[PDB]
Amino acid sequence: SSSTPLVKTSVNYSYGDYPLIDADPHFKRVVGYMRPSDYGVIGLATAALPAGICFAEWLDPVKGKFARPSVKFLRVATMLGFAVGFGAAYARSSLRFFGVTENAREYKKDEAQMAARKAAGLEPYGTSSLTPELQEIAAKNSAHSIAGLFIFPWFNFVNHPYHGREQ
Amino acid sequence: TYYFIEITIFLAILCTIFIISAKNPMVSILYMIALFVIAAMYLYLIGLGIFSLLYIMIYIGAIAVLFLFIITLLDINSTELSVKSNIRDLPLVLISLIVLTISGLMIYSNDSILINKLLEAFGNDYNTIITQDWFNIENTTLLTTIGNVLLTNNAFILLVLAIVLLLGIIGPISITMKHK
Amino acid sequence: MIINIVEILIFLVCVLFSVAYLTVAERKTLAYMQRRLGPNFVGYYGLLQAFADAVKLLLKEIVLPKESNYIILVISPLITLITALIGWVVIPLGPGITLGELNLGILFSLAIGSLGVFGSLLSGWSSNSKYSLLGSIRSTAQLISYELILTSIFIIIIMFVSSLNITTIIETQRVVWYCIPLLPLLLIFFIASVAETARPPFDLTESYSGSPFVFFFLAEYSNIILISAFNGYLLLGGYLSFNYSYLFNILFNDYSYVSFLFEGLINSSAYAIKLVFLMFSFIWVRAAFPRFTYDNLINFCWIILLPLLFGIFLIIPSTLYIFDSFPTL
Amino acid sequence: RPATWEESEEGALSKATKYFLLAEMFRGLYVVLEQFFRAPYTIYYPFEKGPVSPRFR
Amino acid sequence: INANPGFWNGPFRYLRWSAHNRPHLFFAFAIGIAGPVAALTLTPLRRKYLYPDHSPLPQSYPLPQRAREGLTGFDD
Amino acid sequence: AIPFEALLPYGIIFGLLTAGGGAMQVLHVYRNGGVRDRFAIDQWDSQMMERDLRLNGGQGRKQVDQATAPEAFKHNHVWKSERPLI
Amino acid sequence: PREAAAHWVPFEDKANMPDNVPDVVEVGATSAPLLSASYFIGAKCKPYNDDFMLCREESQGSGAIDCLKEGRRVTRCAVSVIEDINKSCLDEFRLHWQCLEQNNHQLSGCRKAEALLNKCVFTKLNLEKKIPGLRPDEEPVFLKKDPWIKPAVDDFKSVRAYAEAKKNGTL
Amino acid sequence: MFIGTIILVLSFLGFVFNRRNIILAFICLETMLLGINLILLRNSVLFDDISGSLFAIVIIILAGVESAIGLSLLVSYYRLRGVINSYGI
Amino acid sequence: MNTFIIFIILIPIVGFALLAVNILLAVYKPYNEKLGTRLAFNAAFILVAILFLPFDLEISTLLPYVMSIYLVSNYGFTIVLLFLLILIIGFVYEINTNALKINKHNKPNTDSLIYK
Ligand SMILES: CCCCCCCCCCCCCCCCCC(=O)OC[C@H](COP(=O)(O)OCCN)OC(=O)CCCCCCCCCCCCCCCCC
Repeated sequence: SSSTPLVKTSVNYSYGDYPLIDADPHFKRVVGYMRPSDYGVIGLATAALPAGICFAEWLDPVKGKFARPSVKFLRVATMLGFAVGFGAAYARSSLRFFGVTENAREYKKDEAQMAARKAAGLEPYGTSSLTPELQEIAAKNSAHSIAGLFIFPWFNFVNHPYHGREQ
Repeated sequence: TYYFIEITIFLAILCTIFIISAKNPMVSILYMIALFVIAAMYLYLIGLGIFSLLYIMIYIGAIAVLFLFIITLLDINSTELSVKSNIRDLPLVLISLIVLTISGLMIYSNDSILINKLLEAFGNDYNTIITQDWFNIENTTLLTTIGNVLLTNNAFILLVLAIVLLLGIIGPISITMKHK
Repeated sequence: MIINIVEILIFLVCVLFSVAYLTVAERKTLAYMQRRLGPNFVGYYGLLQAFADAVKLLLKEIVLPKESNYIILVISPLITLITALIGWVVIPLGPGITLGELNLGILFSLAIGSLGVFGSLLSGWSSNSKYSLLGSIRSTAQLISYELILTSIFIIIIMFVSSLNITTIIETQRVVWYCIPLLPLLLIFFIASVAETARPPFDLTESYSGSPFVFFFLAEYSNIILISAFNGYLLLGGYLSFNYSYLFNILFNDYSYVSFLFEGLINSSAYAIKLVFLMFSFIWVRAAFPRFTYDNLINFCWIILLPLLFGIFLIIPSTLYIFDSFPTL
Repeated sequence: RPATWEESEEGALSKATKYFLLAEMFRGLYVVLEQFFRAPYTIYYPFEKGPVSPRFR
Repeated sequence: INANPGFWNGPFRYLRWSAHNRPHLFFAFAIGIAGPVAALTLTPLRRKYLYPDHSPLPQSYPLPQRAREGLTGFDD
Repeated sequence: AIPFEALLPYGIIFGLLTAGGGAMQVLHVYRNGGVRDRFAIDQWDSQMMERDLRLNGGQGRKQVDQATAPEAFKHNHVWKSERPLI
Repeated sequence: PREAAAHWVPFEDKANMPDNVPDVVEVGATSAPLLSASYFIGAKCKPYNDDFMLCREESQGSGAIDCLKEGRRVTRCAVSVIEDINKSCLDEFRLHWQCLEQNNHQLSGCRKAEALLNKCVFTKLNLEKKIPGLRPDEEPVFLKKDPWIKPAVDDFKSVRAYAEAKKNGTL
Repeated sequence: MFIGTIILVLSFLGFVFNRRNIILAFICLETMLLGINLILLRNSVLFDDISGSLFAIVIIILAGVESAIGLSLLVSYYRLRGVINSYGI
Repeated sequence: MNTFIIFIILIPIVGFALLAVNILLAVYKPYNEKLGTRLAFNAAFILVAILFLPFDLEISTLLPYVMSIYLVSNYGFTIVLLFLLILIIGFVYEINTNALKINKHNKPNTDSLIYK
């Protein structure tokens, strides 16, 4: 009742050298497990868009002689830079769940966390406010949506029962 | 009241011929509105009562209104169906009518054989047997299931469709404004 | 087959009498708001004056101008007459008392109300003069612009019922009406209803003889009572007044034809008193206000009312979401 | 000098409640509603004549 | 005449300006963002305090997963 | 005060719609045979109404309550044969 | 599964069961008596109905012919429940479904007759009306006091019988 | 399939041999889309599924948006030339 | 054979009857004095009815959702939220651009009085 997956699914089907953690991690887990280098990537992209606009003005100015771009452009540059940096950090961190990059730092955290959720006496991936049909369709929508980050942003917010794992 | 579908088929033929040969451009457009009504008649006739009112609401009430609204305040020249103009067209009209008609009838068939492909389109005569099964417990009609599958299984199609509606807003504005 | 044709000519005689007396009623209350008498010249107290006017205008010379399609000009009255009158099926005078009980009644009432634009626009192409066209353009532009927010208010109301049947909505409204939670929507729907007929609060283009006049005349007031019927069923209680179970357990003892007669009297008296207060408010807002420029009208619809309506689109499913209250089919 | 928006005694909530709830429109509505319930002026002409002074011509 | 300060020069001053001088846009956006923000932040509070969620309605006949065990009744 | 003449055509509008609704309700009850109409009919309830017309014998909604069904009930069962849909 | 449109014409069949399958006598209750006793049919005949649908699941596609022997027993057990409820509670079962044929067969509008019917059937036929899937901390709908959804007019026979059951102390 | 096929074919040939004005071309395009709708919705009814109904409700919206786009395109065609020729663009 | 279709066919009978009564009944008797290029228009006139249609297509796209609102609970809700907000952004484009205005071509001519 509300956690039997009722489908057949990959078991530990790793996408690289390294073992998988989730087949689609929840958004909270991706934000929880990202490294300080990932926050450095977010800061890099937040800095690189207004500095890039200042740079591209210094190369070729718009109306002939060089001025700084307006603050109305710098703030939109910084907002879109945070958007690029968050997309980059979410994709970087999701790669560690799939097992295509190095994830021995996070594999320990997940075995600790699922041992804790066994000790707390609750479900291994979360109680959801959905029928299992809707959980299944909702996770068919967000399965492997990190590919195609170039077109559209799409995330996992459903606590559905299957993540390409056993027991 | 057996031949209803045949009657709508014939009346649709006649209405298209009145569309393509009409004095006045908006006499032609009112014949198109009549063809939409014949369509909605066929759709209620086949069993789709929802769609017929969707056709009357969207096609008649928005697209035909936009079309008539265009014809009113714009100037459009028109020649009428002279016989000097258009019987130079008629031999290829006849060849393409028979060929395109038979060819549209062709692809509902699976034979190696050419005219066994054709005459299986006319093998229509057998009356489908409708059985009652009591397996469905609720009033899920057709609009409900369209709302389930536009929203769960094809939610991405609905959001790309939102981008298409956005483009239908932005584009006509972007053309016709002359910014300051 | 005797049964349904006697039922339909009873319904037709009722509604096509009541669209005639609505005219006599507007002249009299417009007069008393202006501190004068209405007509008292033609009936014992002024009644059958709409009959006097129809008797005379069916005696009036029809002029078909040099400029005109003759066929288009006299069957635009009929296509507006027929679709201003076709929408009278689906309104219930009681639970399941319509001329056709179809499970998609709002989709029908919404599809017929979009068919009513043509007899404005099309009849601009009658008598093709350069000012006989762009006035029809302004007319049809306002007409479509306000049936947008009409359709919007309908779909906001169906978020509470999730059924396009109409008497299902009224049976759903037994616990509470829909004006009491959504009273801004009653204000918005009233002014959109006033615009959709192009009433003389929201009139610009005013500011034939005979049959093309009396068909447009009848279509105008049939549209009045038809959009009043729409307001009566989806926003006020349709045929609902109070409980009346205790009064019946005092009066009656078992189901008889007099008990069904009494119940139908109570239900359609509630429906008619909603509709009559609504038509009075139409004439009452006609009496008190000047009119609009086209720019005030388009600014009003597209720039003021519609963003607020987008906010309503966001706010009402969200409160149906916060408390787990989604309506089931 | 005409007052700016910030030097006004009314709150934005108070001012826009009068905006969206049509306050003085309703006031002018209630005026003619009062006039529905009063006595008309009409005299019935061949049965009742209006004023006469002897100076009239 | 009342000029636009912009959202960026002073935020709360621009919010006050829009509430005084463009009340239809301010209150349309107010009602609009009151929806999903309260949809985010209020429903865990309701599931914690007011009432937990309803159990799902059935949609088909509910089949259990057994193997037709023999029942001695209506053997006739 | 209140003009009676102004509100009399409203009175006739009210009376015409009231009498129309009452007469129409009694016409509906006379059609059903003493009971009210069914105002929202499912596909399930459509199939249930045709089954009860099959079971009661001819009548619309007579609503027999019998122990075990009659003899002609096993033989009066209907399938629907629909035309080619050209 | 789809419904017939566009000039369906009905047809029936002058024939018989073959000798292979025994006789089964039918259910002769219509929708208001069937909807009335639906919960008691479901209370007594739960394992029979579930074995029938489990048959239909187990041998897929054969369907009709390989599940006839248990489709026999579900019909016979429901007939047993209906004559059981006739011979004990005929007058208030009749009171219930005569309420139910007005009010669009809504169970929402016949509470005072179904209280009487549930009390009779529970003390004499010893079957209880229950809604499954309902966890605790959730009240069942036909038990609650002052519901939001009351019917238009309460039926006269059932409010008279309900008051007389109050004054007898029956209920 | 007959009604959708013949409205599509006659609509197509009325589009092709249009030499009289431009709005006959628009309305022949829209009636082509109607015929495609007819064929698809019949197939959805015959196969007992919604997926043809899904493609049909999506192509209704796409036909509407194309009418809006293209009629604004005609208006901009008309801006610089206050006439629309009978023979065509 | 229902009471739905007698209405559909009977409302024209009403109309055909009444315009018959007048055409059959009244005087025709016309003459010349009784009987009797193109203008340019602003962009907002054609704009109101062109941009009318993409909002109308959205309003009938909500119509499959509000019938399915229980079945897609918590999930189709958010999909519809995203749909509505994507179209609200095109609407705030439209009202930020001041598209539907017809604006008056003559000012008070604000430019000041300077000399020499
Ligand atoms: C803080 C309050 C709540 C906050 C939540 C936000 C809103 C929720 C409430 C929504 C209800 C909205 C009702 C309609 C809003 C009307 C707003 C309005 O006043 O429109 C202004 C508009 C022009 O705007 P503008 O140029 O800025 O000038 C305004 C002068 N200050 O003016 C115009 O263009 C014309 C105005 C037309 C007004 C209608 C006129 C005729 C209709 C009268 C109907 C009266 C109904 C009474 C019936 C009584 C029945 C018993």
